[PDB]
Formats: sequence, structure tokens, C-alpha cells
Amino acid sequence: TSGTLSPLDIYPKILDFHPVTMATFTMTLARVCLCPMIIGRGNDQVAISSKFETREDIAVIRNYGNLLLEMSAVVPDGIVAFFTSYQYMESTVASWYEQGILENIQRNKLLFIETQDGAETSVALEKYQEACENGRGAILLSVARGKVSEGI
Amino acid sequence: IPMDLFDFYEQMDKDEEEEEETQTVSFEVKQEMIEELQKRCIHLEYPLLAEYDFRNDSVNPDINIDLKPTAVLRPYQEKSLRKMFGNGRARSGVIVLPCGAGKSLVGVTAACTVRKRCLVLGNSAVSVEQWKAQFKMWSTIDDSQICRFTSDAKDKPIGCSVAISTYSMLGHTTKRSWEAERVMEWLKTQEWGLMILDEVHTIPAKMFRRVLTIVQAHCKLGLTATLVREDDKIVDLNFLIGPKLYEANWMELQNNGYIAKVQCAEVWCPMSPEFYREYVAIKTKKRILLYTMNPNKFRACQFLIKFHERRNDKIIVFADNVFALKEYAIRLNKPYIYGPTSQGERMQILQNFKHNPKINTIFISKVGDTSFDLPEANVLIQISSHGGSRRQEAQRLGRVLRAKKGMVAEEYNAFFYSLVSQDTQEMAYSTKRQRFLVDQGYSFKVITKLAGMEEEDLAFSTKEEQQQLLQKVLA
Amino acid sequence: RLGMMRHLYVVVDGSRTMEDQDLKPNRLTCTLKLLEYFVEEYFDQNPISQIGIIVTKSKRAEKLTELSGNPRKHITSLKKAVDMTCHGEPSLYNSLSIAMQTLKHMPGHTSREVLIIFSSLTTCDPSNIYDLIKTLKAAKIRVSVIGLSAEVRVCTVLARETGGTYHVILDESHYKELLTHHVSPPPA
Repeated sequence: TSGTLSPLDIYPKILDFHPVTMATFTMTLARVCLCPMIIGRGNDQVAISSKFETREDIAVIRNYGNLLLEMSAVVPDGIVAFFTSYQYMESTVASWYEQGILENIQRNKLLFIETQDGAETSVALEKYQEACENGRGAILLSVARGKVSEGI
Repeated sequence: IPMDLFDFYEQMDKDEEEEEETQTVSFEVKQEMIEELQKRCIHLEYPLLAEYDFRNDSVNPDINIDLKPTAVLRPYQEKSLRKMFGNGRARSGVIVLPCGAGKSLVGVTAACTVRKRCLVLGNSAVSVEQWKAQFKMWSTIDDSQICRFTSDAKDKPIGCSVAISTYSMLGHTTKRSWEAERVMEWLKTQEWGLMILDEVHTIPAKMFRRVLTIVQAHCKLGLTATLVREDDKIVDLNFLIGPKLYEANWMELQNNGYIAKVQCAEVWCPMSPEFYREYVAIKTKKRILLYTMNPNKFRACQFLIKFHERRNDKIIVFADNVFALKEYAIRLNKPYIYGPTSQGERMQILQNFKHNPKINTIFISKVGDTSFDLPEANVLIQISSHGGSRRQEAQRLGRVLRAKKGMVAEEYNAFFYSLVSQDTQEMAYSTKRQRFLVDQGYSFKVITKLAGMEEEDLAFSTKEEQQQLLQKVLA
Repeated sequence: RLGMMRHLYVVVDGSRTMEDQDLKPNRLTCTLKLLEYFVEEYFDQNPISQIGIIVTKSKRAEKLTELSGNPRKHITSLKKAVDMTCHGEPSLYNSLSIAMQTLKHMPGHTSREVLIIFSSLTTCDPSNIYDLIKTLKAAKIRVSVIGLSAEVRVCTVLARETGGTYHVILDESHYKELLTHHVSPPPA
């Protein structure tokens, strides 16, 4: 089991065996959840080709940095921004500690970088649960692979 | 079934042998076959509705432009290219937008999207040079394949867009009128296929119309702000280029920190001793001068300059006639710009007007329209109703006027004025002007009195002064 | 209704977030206008009672009305506040300390109450707010929060620990229902 697994196929694919299948909980309406996607709104919003997303500065600066700032400033709640790597995370949020002078988010968020420490992790989750946008799981950046995935 | 269907050319007509009996035309007009004007090819909807089709067996298979890069246009312009993908040649052919908001970019994008061997028609070499400056992102190997193609030389696959030329017909070395049978057209005389026209109103004139009429011309696009002169030829342009895909771009959709809200006004001015004797008695081209120079109207124009200079607004005053221009401007001791002013002196006056807080009013003649970088201001006064086109008043207003600071999102922050002499042929232009501007979305009003003109120093304070001008004007 | 006497300190969020157009004209205008309607209905339901009015704005606390039994001062103060609006961020700890200082004085059988309208997410105060919440519960000063679209945990604990009234408001109809709930007296 893995919580969800309804399309079923991947587990029998990985096993090379065909388990007995069964769904064995009563679920709740779809309406308590909402699962958005973002890419742009007008026809001039061309900076997201992602032929080299790891190198496309204009694309990082445009809806990748700018939509995050619009969504976070408008939707003022505790929100965690997951990234594919540290290097992306570092480029997207200028933060207090910037990788360059030329980076495109200015807003109070908290970091979650390597050498995470078990005690230091909790400090950031204490901050996010208590108040304000920022903390661990709050307006903070973390790579999706990293420890924040354990949760609280 | 059309798998064998011949189609040909005779002097300005297409004749169709052993036909499929296509909709919407006369039959056996003078032989068993169908015969139309070349220019009728544009009506691809009449067969498309029927479910009929055709083949270009006359084709030539050589190479074409790619221009893979893209750029970002204004929000309605992007909507306007998106529509053109939607509609296709059966239901496309002109776009209308101001001469100061991105028309060059629509032409280079319109050619980069349509992507065919293209001939670009323009009014002026300066506008070719502005296109070139726009087009540098899609230019092949930056500066080693762009060339001009007009009365002095021709070279290379591309240039200001693709090959650009001028409308002109002075002799064999003009540009488009002289060459109109050699190249263009993918379907017959089949070297090229796509036509892009900048300043499109320029072509439907009686001699010029023939450049467009004497071909099948597959794809055609036109771009303009003036669209027509006072006599409205525009029904012809639907046939000649194609139907109008867009018109609007209202300032109502771009207020809060974006362009301007303009309060438009017309000003009715009364008529002072001796000037109507003479207006009523004279039927000749001089009578235009008694209505424009009417001192009660001059005093409104002076009062209006004083009111906006006291607030340090920037003002361009338009005068349709070099006599009128100099008689107003020398009296009000404001610089003027016209044909015979040199470039050196124009660029000094215009740099002074834009940067110097001491130089806040200038006077300009018809030379601002058609390829000219008119400067920014916040106030526009026209001394007369003219005969250039109600639509050119709106192009000129739109390209010149912007919001004054602080107030960048208010109901109005820029001002347009047109001065009219009561009890003259100058009044006739108003019911059209008024209907045109309000249909273009503008707030427009009529001002009929100024009892604060009776509270300050202004010109023409006596009959004797007015008589001194009346004798000069009559001569 | 008669039986006992109430002391209530009305606390309003005058931060920059209160300017926003989400709740009629803007939150500041809609909240003060309904709060004027509440004062007259609470004083009509509770003839022997008192109220005092405090705001948090521009990272400080300010006294809009002193603690008194005449409704007229409080509707006149809510009228006078609308013109000067909202900017900046809360100061909740300093507002609970001035409210505490007035409420501690009051005698044995009267209620101690704080009503807060909250459109922020934290507060600017350095002082340890948990020590002050412990002290509210010892003093018997009850604190209620009506929040706008917001559940930020220190405020919610602070209203639960002091007595059990953290409520969320999503419309002008819902805010009138919430204030009218507070008009209701306590048991005696």
C-alpha cells in the first residue's frame, strides 16, 4: 500500500507478479481538495520553453519567480514551495543570502538547505506553526526529495 | 471533380475552362466556361461554404523564410494574431491600430507567422529603417543578409522584414507600381506569394488601386491608423486587400498607469466685426483663412495655451496651413515646425520641448503625419476643422498624448481641443467628428462659452486691431 | 436582560491588510460600520455594562475610547476612526496589557472580556505572548477573536486558553451574525 494507488499497473510491473487487488477504505468528496497547474495567462507569456530550464534565466525570472510572488503575496497563508533541486531554489528566491545580485524574489521566506540538523529542522516547524507566512511547511523553500517530506 | 481543371490569365481577368460550375457567378457570359476579375480570387468563402476546392498546378517549388524566433506584443495585438490563425484568408485582410503603439512589430510578426515569400509595401524609407530596427531579432546572420530594395539598388533574400519597396510611380525606378507584373503571386506569375502593406489607406487611390487590382494576390495583410481620407473610400479596401479583422484598442482598456484618459472637446467660438462680411462674400480658398484667424477664436486658443502653461503642461498646437501656422505662432512667440525647418533646428526645438521646463508650447504643420516621430505632450489644440480625415485627428491625438504624473489612473490627465468658428462651413465637420470619436470610445464634449475670457489680457482688444488683421488676410 | 454587569474591551486590527476590498468598500469600512451596529445592540441587551476601544496599527496600540457605560462615546469613536484608516502591522501584546490593566481593577461578579477583529497573521511585539496568556486565564480575562479568512496558531490558542472563542468570518452577513452572538450575556 501507498495511500492512493488506483491505476494499479506499476506495482504488478515492478513485481512481475499479480497480487489480489482491493480498495479498503471509504473516501470523502473531491471538493475538500483542489490540485492546480500554472503556465501563463496571455499570449506574450513565452518564457517557459524549458529546453534548458537549468540555464533559462528569463524563464526563472518570469512566471517561475514572478507567479510564486504573486500567489504567495495574494494567498497570504502558510505555504511551502517545493523545488526540483537546491540550485533552482537558490536562483528563484534572492533571500537574505543570494547566489547572485541578479535574482527575482523579494519577500520574507525561510530556507531548508543541506546539513539540515534534527534540532534545527524543528525550530523552522515551530516558526511555521506559530505565526506568520514563514517556517518549515510555511513560506519556505525546500527540495521535494529532502527531509521536509517526513512532515510533522 | 477538379482533378483536371485549367485556370488562366487575360490582361486583368481569370478564365476557367471545362468548369465545375462554381457558386456565386454568371454562366455562359460569352462562351461555355466561367470568367472573373483577378481581384475576385479573395472570395474563397463562397466556394468554402459550398464545400468546393482548387489546386495550384502552376506552382514553383523553391525555398522560403523560416524566422523561428518570437517576441511579445500588446494584449489586444496578441489576441489579434491569435484571431488571424483562427479566421484564415477566406475571412481576413486588414488590422487598424495607431502609428505609435507597435504597428511595425505586427508586420514582422504577421510575415514570420504566415511564412511565405514576401513583398513589403511601405510609404517612406524612414519607416523601412524603423522596421529594420524592429526586425533585428529575426534577421538571418544579423547584418549580412538584410538589404533595401528601391530606386537606387536591390540585393539579398531579406531586409526590412522581407523585401520592402515603395508604392511610388514617378518612372521605371519607383518600386512596386512599376514591377507589378514581374514577381509576386504564387498561383500565376508565381515567384512570391505574400503581401504586407504598411499605411494601407495609401493604396485604394484611383491610380494606385491598379497595383492590387492587376493580380490574383493570394495572401494580403494591411496595417493602418488613418484608414481613409475625408471622402471615405473604405468599401473598396474589403475587395482590394480583404475584410477588417480588427479595430478598437480603446484607452478605456489601458488606464491605471498605462497610457492616458483624454478629455476630448470641440470649442464653438463666435464671430467678430467685419470677418463674416467678408466670409459670406468670398467663395474662394482664402475663406478658409477668415474662419481660422477669427480673433474671438484666436483669443480662445491664446486663453487655452495660458491656462495649460500656468499648470506647466506640454502642448502641441496643430495648424493645417503654413500661413496660419506662422500668423498664430509668431504672435504667440512659440517655436514652429514645418517642411522648410531643417533637421538640426527641428531636433533642437523638439529636445527643448521634451526636456526643457521653459519650452512647453510648439506649433506644427501637416508634416507630423506619415512617418514622423512626433514628441510626447499632454495637450493638443487644433486651430481648425481641416480636410485631412477625422480618423487622422484620432491617430494624431493617440500618438502624441500621455498622462501627466501623479494623476496616471484618473478619468482624464491629457486634453484635446478643436476650435470651430460659429456660422461657417467649418461647423459641418462636427456631427461626423463627434460620432466618430464616441464610437472610438472617447469622452467628448462641446464648449460653447468662456466668460473668463472677459477677465484677462488677450489679443485683439479693439476693432482697430481686428481691422489691421482683416486688411492683411484679405490681400 | 438584567442580572450582572459586563466590562468588554473591543480591539480592532488597523494594519495595512484591513484596507483590502475583499469585504465591502474595504475591510476597515465594513468592520467599523457593523461594530457601530453591535455597540448599540449590546448596550440595549446589556443596560448595566461598560466598553473600552483599542486599535493595533503602524506596529503600536492606541486608545480610541476610554472604559465607560455610555454607548454614544463608542459609536462616535468608530465614526472618527474611519477617516484615519489603517496602515502597518499589529501590536497585540501591548493591547492585551492595557486591556489587562483596566480589567484587573473590576470587581468580583462582573465579566472580564476582550473582543478582537483580526485580519493579520502574526504581531510585531517582542515580549513573550505565552506568559501574558497564562496571566489572562489567572486574572479571568476572556479573549475572543473574529478572524478574516485566517487560522494562524498563536491567536487561536490565545483565544481557546483564555476561554474558547476563535471564529472565522467570510462575509458582511457572517460578521453581523458573529457580533450578534457576542451581544448575548453570560450566566449569573
